[PDB]
Amino acid sequence: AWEIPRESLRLEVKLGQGGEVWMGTWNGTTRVAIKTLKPGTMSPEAFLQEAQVMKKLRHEKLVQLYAVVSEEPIYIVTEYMSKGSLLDFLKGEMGKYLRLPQLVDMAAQIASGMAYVERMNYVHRDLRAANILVGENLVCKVADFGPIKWTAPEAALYGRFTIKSDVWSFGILLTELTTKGRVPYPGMVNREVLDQVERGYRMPCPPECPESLHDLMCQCWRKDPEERPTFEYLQAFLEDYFTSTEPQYQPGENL
Amino acid sequence: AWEIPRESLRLEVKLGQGCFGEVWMGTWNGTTRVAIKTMSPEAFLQEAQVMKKLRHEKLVQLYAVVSEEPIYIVTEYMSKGSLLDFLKGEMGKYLRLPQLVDMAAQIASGMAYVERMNYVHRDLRAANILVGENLVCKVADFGFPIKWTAPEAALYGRFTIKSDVWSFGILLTELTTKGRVPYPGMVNREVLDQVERGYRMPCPPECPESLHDLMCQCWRKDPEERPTFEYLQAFLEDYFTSTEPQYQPGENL
Ligand SMILES: Cc1nc(Nc2ncc(C(=O)Nc3cccc(NC(=O)c4cccc(C(F)(F)F)c4)c3)s2)cc(N2CCN(CCO)CC2)n1
Ligand SMILES: Cc1nc(Nc2ncc(C(=O)Nc3cccc(NC(=O)c4cccc(C(F)(F)F)c4)c3)s2)cc(N2CCN(CCO)CC2)n1
Repeated sequence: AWEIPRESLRLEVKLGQGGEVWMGTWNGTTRVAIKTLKPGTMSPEAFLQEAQVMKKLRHEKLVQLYAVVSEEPIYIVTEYMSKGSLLDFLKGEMGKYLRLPQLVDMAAQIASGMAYVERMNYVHRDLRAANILVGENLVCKVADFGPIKWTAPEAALYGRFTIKSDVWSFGILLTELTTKGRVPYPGMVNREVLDQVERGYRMPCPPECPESLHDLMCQCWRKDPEERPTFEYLQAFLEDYFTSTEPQYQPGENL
Repeated sequence: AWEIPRESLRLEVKLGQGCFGEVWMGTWNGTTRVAIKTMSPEAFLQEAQVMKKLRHEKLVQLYAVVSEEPIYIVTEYMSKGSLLDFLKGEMGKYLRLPQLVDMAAQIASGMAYVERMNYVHRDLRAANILVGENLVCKVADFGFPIKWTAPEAALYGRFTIKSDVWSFGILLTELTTKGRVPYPGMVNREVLDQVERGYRMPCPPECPESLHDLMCQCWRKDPEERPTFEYLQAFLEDYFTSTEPQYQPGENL
């Protein structure tokens, strides 16, 4: 039903490697993003399993599936995000100019997309800035390109991947936004992280970040997954942040 | 007259910050739990002078004051904090319409006294309402909230008890939406222009039409067409018998 011929697609510029992700034109008018599969690395039935997930999910804050190519090489066609990954965006030229009102709005958009995933009873399992795509007018959309520092302890240790383990990951994503794409738990290795978070270690409040936003991060990092907040609460809290939580917020040198 | 030495009060835990000072939880004479508030000294002490004249059960009661700088305005302690934080927090999901209407009835009672005393609050909203034990709500003042202010008070500075009624209508949306910011998606600029052309917030989800009609009565273009807090108090106290006798609890209200 979602099938289209290869003749309609024209791969123009390569964006990432691993298969690989391209920027092209569908039917010679619509600018699209094409994720190709390198044969041998993964079977076509296992690669199209991701598109099966995208067929059931439809929201303004999720990367929208456009079409699929069942003939090898396998193509998964989606909408094009002009600014790339949130991680590269935060690390790049734009990072210096982004302040807390922009970063909280981006966080509110991600929380909205994840609030849909919550309602649909789906689990992302790899929520991070690298899996968030940025477009025009600071539009952020939840994606998956295919991460112990971002994974909840029960999910990393006992494989208990839930929407509450995604909430934990969203808490880590908040540190990425407030540190301008810096890797969580700086100086700590994957083994050091897993053992310290069990003993109750949590990342301290990032510099220039208000305590109220770090409290929200700490709510996302509660040992008991059931005690963690919903993405519905996170969306509402982040949308209303500069009126209800920080009305006396003053811009600084970085945040 | 209300004066007490500095050695009596002890500031233990910081509750709030910003504005002119800070709200602190402490102990007065080492027996009773109190709240202490740390602009010219004559301007800050003027707030405590107003509190000396206002005495009501649904108003934060003034206990003591320190005249010389640094000034310490001592009041009663509200264990649950601001109504906004209370609604936004863990308690929000459990609060239904009978509780929220009872809370609104208590705020209307406090504001009914304010009305009788010919006083104007000027900043009535959930952030200036404090919650205690057994859902006791008391009117407070922590010191622009255009979304809560009436058009005549925002544009022409015509601050009255009728403009406080407008603010109470917005507070009713805060209660029924569980602390959500009014006029969602709208900025203070497009709020003033839309409200002037006649725009009013629609009925919140699961909220009865009868409570939205009361919100709209508080939001009448002509301030003298707005109801009294005495009417608002009586309407909310009798709500589940006179207005909604066949009310059934839902998923959120
Ligand atoms: C790597 C990259 N991608 C860019 N844009 C993209 N737009 C869409 C992309 C993409 O990954 N599309 C795609 C293709 C196939 C499948 C998928 N699926 C998903 O991402 C996916 C999978 C499962 C679930 C979900 C969801 F929504 F639930 F969370 C999503 C997504 S990648 C731009 C860019 N830029 C850097 C280069 N500059 C300059 C020009 O070269 C432009 C910005 N760099
Ligand atoms: C900010 C905050 N205040 C709390 N409790 C409070 N109780 C009283 C407070 C207070 O503002 N007291 C105070 C001190 C000095 C002056 C004033 N005055 C007024 O508020 C005032 C001034 C003028 C007029 C009016 C009136 F009534 F007409 F409207 C009122 C009030 S603040 C608790 C709390 N929390 C609840 C639990 N804790 C942790 C417990 O360990 C965290 C949050 N958070």
